[PDB]
Amino acid sequence: APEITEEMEKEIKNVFRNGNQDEVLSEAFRLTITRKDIQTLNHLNWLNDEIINFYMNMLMERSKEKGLPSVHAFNTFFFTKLKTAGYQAVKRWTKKVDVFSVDILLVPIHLGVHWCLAVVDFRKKNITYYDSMGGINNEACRILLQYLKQESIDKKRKEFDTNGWQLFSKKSQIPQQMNGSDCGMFACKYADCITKDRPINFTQQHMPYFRKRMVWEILHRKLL
Amino acid sequence: DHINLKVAGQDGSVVQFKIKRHTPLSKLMKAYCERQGLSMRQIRFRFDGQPINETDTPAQLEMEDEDTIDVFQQQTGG
Repeated sequence: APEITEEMEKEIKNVFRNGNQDEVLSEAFRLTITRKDIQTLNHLNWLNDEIINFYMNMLMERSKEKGLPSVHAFNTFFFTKLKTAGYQAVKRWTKKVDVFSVDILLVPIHLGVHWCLAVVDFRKKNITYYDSMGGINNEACRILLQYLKQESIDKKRKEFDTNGWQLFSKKSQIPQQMNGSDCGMFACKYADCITKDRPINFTQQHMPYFRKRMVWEILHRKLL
Repeated sequence: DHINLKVAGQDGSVVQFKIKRHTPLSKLMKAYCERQGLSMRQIRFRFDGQPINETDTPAQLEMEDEDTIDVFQQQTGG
């Protein structure tokens, strides 16, 4: 929640200033973050898919620690593909992942010009939708519940059990966007506290600090 | 040895390729963007949901014959 930002500000300003784009910085999970990618965290720029998916994989890496729920995060192209093309178009994206062996499923959702987060929590038996703009999208979780039913079959040949599987969206119970560009920041910071099993404590006033902190976190591949 | 595959774009257009294996797919990626005219920083080359980076080879990936590589574009959002 707190943490300072030390001589990192010089390191953050070093990559914020202009250099040749496409120059790779930070490589993990067979993923690269070019200079163009990290530029989306500067000022009030719109975050892109490379920054979000890289951050989700870092939360995935932290999930292996004791005292934290195990997490599997879909890439930002999953929900868009599943909703528009059906389950059989994404049925083979999870041939090395048993989604029913983890505690939390992270589903980053791209909405053309907007980011949002849907979370599957097998512990609470919940499929929650998080929108920093206050939008309600219960159809998105009904899509994910139908995905789980078609995923328990085809992968385990078991009819998925659906008791207490609450499909709901958040209202004014999570901090709101207050501008028009910090959306990907809210989506990633939502998942950070959710994967830590900690309450969502931040507000919009923390986003400028979050953007520069994420720059250092991505470069060093270390979550703070 | 060698295997053929298709690189289907979001518009349903096919670009056929053959490749050796244990060789980086960086060259196949470069050839695809040289045709669409767009930068490669604009296009993501994903196979069966898995991001293909320049060091990935069809050996470490599951890719067999007549496989398909889905092509997606950059997602921005605010």
